[PDB]
Amino acid sequence: EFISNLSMQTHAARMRTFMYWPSSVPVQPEQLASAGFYYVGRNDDVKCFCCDGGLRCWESGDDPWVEHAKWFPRCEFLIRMKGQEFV
Ligand SMILES: CN[C@@H](C)C(=O)N[C@H](C(=O)N1CCC[C@H]1c1nc(C(=O)c2ccc(F)cc2)cs1)C1CCCCC1
Ligand SMILES: [Zn+2]
Repeated sequence: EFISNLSMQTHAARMRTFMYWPSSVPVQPEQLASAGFYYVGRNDDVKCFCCDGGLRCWESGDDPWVEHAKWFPRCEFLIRMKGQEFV
């Protein structure tokens, strides 16, 4: 129910934070932002606007939605978008 970062509630706002995303990181800002993540501005650290979970060390082939569900399966934004079955 409760949203940790209301300023990062829209995907456009989240996508804006990836302005200085390192291009050597092999995961795309558009998929990070769509999966609820915004960039904290250092290294490849991101957080989810809803559950406040953090993820780093993004690997080639990582799916932000799958990684979101692996580590933060009770995130209400995750469940709302992808369904309880996905988690
Ligand atoms: C391989 N695929 C990627 C997506 C993945 O699974 N990574 C994992 C991950 O990130 N995990 C696991 C759950 C918590 C979160 C972390 N959180 C932290 C922060 O300290 C932190 C603090 C603030 C932030 F904004 C971001 C992060 C450090 S480990 C780890 C996989 C092993 C190697 C280390 C990273
Ligand atoms: Zn979340």
